[PDB]
Amino acid sequence: QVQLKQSGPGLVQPSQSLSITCTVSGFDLTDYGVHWVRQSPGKGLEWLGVIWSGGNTDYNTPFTSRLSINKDNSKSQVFFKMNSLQSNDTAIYYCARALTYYDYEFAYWGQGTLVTVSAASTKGPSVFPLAPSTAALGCLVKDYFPEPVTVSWNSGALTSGVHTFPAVLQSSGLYSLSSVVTVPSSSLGTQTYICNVNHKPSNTKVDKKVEP
Amino acid sequence: KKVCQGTSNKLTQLGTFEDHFLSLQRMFNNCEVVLGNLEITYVQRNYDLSFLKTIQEVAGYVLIALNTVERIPLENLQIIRGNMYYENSYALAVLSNYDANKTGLKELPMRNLQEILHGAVRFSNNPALCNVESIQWRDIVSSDFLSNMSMDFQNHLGSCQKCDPSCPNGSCWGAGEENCQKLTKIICAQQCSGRCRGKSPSDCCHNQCAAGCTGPRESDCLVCRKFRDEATCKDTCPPLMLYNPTTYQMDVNPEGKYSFGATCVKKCPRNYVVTDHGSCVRACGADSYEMEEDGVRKCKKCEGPCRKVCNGIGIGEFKDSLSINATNIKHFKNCTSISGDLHILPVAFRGDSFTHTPPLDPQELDILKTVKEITGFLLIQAWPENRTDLHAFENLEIIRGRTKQHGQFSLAVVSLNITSLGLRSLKEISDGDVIISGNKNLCYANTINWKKLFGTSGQKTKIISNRGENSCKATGQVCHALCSPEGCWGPEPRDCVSCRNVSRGRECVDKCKLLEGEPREFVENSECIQCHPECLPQAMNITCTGRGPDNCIQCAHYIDGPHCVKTCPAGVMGENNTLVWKYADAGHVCHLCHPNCTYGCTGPGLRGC
Amino acid sequence: DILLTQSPVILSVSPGERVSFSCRASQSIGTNIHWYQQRTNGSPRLLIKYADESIDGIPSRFSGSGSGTDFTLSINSVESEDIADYYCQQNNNWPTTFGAGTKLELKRTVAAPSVFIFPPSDEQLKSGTASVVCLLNNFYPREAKVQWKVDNALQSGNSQESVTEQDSKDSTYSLSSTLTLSKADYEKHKVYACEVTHQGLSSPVTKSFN
Ligand SMILES: *[C@@H]1O[C@H](CO)[C@@H](O[C@@H]2O[C@H](CO)[C@@H](O[C@@H]3O[C@H](CO[C@H]4O[C@H](CO[C@H]5O[C@H](CO)[C@@H](O)[C@H](O)[C@@H]5O)[C@@H](O)[C@H](O[C@H]5O[C@H](CO)[C@@H](O)[C@H](O)[C@@H]5O)[C@@H]4O)[C@@H](O)[C@H](O[C@H]4O[C@H](CO)[C@@H](O)[C@H](O[C@H]5O[C@H](CO)[C@@H](O)[C@H](O)[C@@H]5O)[C@@H]4O)[C@@H]3O)[C@H](O)[C@H]2NC(C)=O)[C@H](O)[C@H]1NC(C)=O
Ligand SMILES: *[C@@H]1O[C@H](CO)[C@@H](O[C@@H]2O[C@H](CO)[C@@H](O)[C@H](O)[C@H]2NC(C)=O)[C@H](O)[C@H]1NC(C)=O
Ligand SMILES: *[C@@H]1O[C@H](CO)[C@@H](O)[C@H](O)[C@H]1NC(C)=O
Ligand SMILES: *[C@@H]1O[C@H](CO)[C@@H](O)[C@H](O)[C@H]1NC(C)=O
Ligand SMILES: *[C@@H]1O[C@H](CO)[C@@H](O)[C@H](O)[C@H]1NC(C)=O
Repeated sequence: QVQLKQSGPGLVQPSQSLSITCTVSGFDLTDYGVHWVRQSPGKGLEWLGVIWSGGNTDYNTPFTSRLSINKDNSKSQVFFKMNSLQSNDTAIYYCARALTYYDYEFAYWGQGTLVTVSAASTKGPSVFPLAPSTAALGCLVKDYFPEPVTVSWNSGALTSGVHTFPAVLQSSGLYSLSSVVTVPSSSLGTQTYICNVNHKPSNTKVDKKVEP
Repeated sequence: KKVCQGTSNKLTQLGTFEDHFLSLQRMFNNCEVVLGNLEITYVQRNYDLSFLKTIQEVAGYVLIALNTVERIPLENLQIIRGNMYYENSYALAVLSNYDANKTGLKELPMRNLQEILHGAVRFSNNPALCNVESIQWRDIVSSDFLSNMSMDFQNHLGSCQKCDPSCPNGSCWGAGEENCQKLTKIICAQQCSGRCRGKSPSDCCHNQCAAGCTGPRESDCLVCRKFRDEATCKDTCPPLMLYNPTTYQMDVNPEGKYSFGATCVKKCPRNYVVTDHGSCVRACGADSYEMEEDGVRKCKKCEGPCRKVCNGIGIGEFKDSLSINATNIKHFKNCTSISGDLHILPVAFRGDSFTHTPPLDPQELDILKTVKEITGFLLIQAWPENRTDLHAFENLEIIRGRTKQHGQFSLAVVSLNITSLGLRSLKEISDGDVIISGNKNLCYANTINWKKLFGTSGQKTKIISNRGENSCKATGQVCHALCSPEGCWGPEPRDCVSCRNVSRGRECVDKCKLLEGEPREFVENSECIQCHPECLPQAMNITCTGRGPDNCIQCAHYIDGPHCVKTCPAGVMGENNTLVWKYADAGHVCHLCHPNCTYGCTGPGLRGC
Repeated sequence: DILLTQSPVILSVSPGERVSFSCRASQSIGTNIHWYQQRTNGSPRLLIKYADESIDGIPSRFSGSGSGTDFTLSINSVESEDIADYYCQQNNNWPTTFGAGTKLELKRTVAAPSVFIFPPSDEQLKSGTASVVCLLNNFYPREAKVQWKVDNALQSGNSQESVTEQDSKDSTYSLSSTLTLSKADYEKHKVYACEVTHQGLSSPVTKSFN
């Protein structure tokens, strides 16, 4: 089964370089090209370039001068490197393989690599309780950088009535996200509720009990 | 004796049963005297409580609740002083020692508990408890508390061993003749004030005794109702100060004793500090520092703010932080010594996106006013433009320059709007060079002799591109006429390095209130020291000849021997543990009251009584 | 440069309905068009290649048609799992390019939000800042108005909001709004209120604390 698995940073500083490794399985690099295509919120999907079966590369016109793709057939790896990053290179980066030889219908995609381009520093979030007075309760995951933060409730045992919102960008330059869950009001005294917050870029893990 | 603090967790469980047990054991293992409370809770069946055999006193209360252990061997506990209660007025409370498993506390052999100085006793829901119901608490508890008592007994988990025939009225704490209740109150003769070692009049205890005695002296008590000094039982530890009729001042009592629990020690136990009132405490208060006097550690209230040292910029919490900024400034509160460097950069005032740190409110810099010592360097690249001096460091005494900026400067003040450096306390710069550049309004830097400040050779000063020495002179921004030629930190007479005349506090003045001012003063080594308030100001003559009430020319109110006092000594302790009372005569001179004048005397003899 | 223009930006339909996405090329390109589905937080998923050719593993309800400049992706009976972004891609002109996407929304009956307000935690107050949170849970449609009022004074510029994607089970949205004030400012006023305007409410709903 054809799979592509990406590795690579999260945060890249401006004017510095971005490198992603795409490790493939279920096919042969000598038989198929591997493309790199990115997705910015305000740019939709954008094809960046491809390293073909034969080792030749093609780079999309805006990136011809700052993009490098190499590969190791034996190690099933494709190496994406892009130089001179700016703020508007912030995007999710994908490698992809097409359905058929030489073509461009991307039937297979890497899982994506979220690349933030910012000169700021990584900061772990602070977590505060949102308590009830059917009742709702939650966690405020405030002032972290960069994205993403993952949140579960009761270590994943409670996935009913849970809504974890899109982060918002605070003028402090930090993200803030809230996650809430609704439960029967009769459960506030008897059931304990813990939000599990994980900010992987800063290795920050927090477990917070929320109660009246 | 071996002491321990005890606990105050009341019914709180600490972790699991085992953890809780472990912390209980850790607390009371080898304890003889519990200064606080003895709390025994959640001890499950088969756990070993044998170390409890060591306990002989509980100053606070004893709470024995929720245990499943069959036996709690408090065999040597003689007294519970009840200096603290548990609920209501109970000094001993044994509650609910059973569980779902229908197994509970059976034996509580307190065969030596003969005295409960204060408080009542509560016994509730102990289905397995045996024998305690026989006990005649009238011998144990003070009559004042018999009314607030709560004793409920009901055996339903098992049969109980019977008492020995030798027990009085069949009252015992458990099986055997050794567990019989010893009576030392209810069986005493009417003549007896308190306890007794027998029914006879000869067999009678000294009033200062608790629980019992071996003889009739105040040194033969089993436990002291109030304090124990070596072997004798006393009302209160011999005071540290006594009034000495000879010197007329309070002298150190050679026979002085500190208080520690209900004991009177000559020196506090290890790690204990003596308070400002003679008591032994584990650690000094917030308003006080620790010191050593005559080998005994003592607490002394801090003159200014208590010495508090914190890491410098880039060290500790401030690691990787570039400057004192809006976030970190909070942590410098009450800091007296900075262990490392201080950076004050433009990035602080502009705010910094990259570190997500907002602009600093310049007012916050006042936090630094407590800083007297910086071991590393002081670097100021930015300062509030409307502030004319470096005010936050006005109390800064020393910069050591152990570490220097670029390994070179210990003091760097560059391109600020300041007119003066206002470093009125800066007395020493141990190492590193001093650079002052680019301050268009800076005016006094030059007048200072920096070689005085320097502690090492090789230290140089680089004062460049500031306000024109000529323009300084021209616009009157020079040193105050009260300053010594040694220069100043600003125009004020407090900014002088040293005075041309004399000083009062930190300020240089032309004269002392030698003959005319309201708080009269004397001069010592060019310093104006106020006269004792009891010295009456002298028209056209000096008011005092030194510090103290003996160096007065004339007294303002009354005289006791050689001293001037606002009032005569009244009710002050003296030798022979008697109170000292004096009266004032027509010439306002203090003289001892007739020994019979219990509450004082307005005049001499029995007459003035 | 050949543009691919997708319409509508948002396509709202009811379950079971026939749904069509329009993708129009600035130049005629024959059948060199591919379609992708991208669910929230997923990789793009190829639905159709070359305008009309089915793809192995793709549900039969997906089909494509068109040739020339105007191409169409159709789902003949739409299901809740079909909520996603849908993109076209052209195959014909170097470099291959993608459309801006059409987001599929599923209609359901009007549902009023359940509204909750949360004061800042005492823990947060320690940091010197108070975030006050207003939650609107499970409503439809997405259009909703949150207005913050402080002692009857309406707030502006000091709130942020975000909205979840459509729920896979009940097709509703939830919205979270945070009003952020300094502690001093927090302590200077009294009435903290969240006012909600939505189609499912007969009159605006206000929740508050002091
Ligand atoms: C104003 O005043 C405030 C208060 O005093 C100052 O606030 C301080 O600012 C410091 C500097 O910004 C800041 O320290 C930075 O911390 C960030 C993030 O830390 C967290 O994440 C890291 C990274 O985790 C990942 O990476 C490592 C290896 O890369 C992996 O091991 C890890 O598994 C992750 O994959 C964690 O390592 C870190 O843990 C550490 O701290 C916690 C406690 O906080 C410990 O428990 C733990 O054991 C660790 O010690 C945190 O979870 C860091 O990114 C940054 O570190 C930088 O420093 C190195 C060497 O000094 C530098 O080389 C790196 O720079 C990179 O990034 C630059 C941009 O940031 C870029 O330009 C470079 O090109 C380079 O790539 C590295 O990032 C700092 O350590 C303090 O935490 C913060 N303190 C507080 C209380 O808020 C503020 O600075 C002041 N500002 C001004 C202007 O005055
Ligand atoms: C920088 O300092 C100068 C002098 O210390 C300030 O200028 C003076 O401001 C006072 C009022 O605060 C006026 O009475 C003087 O006449 C001013 N002197 C001048 C203009 O030569 C100046 O305001 C300070 N700069 C800032 C930005 O505060
Ligand atoms: C991104 O920013 C760079 C400038 O650093 C610019 O050359 C480029 O055209 C920008 N792309 C945009 C705005 O889409
Ligand atoms: C500073 O000292 C004062 C002494 O009265 C105290 O009240 C205050 O809590 C202290 N603050 C810090 C941060 O140490
Ligand atoms: C200095 O400036 C601040 C801010 O403009 C102002 O609040 C303050 O009153 C000024 N004067 C001072 C601190 O003496």
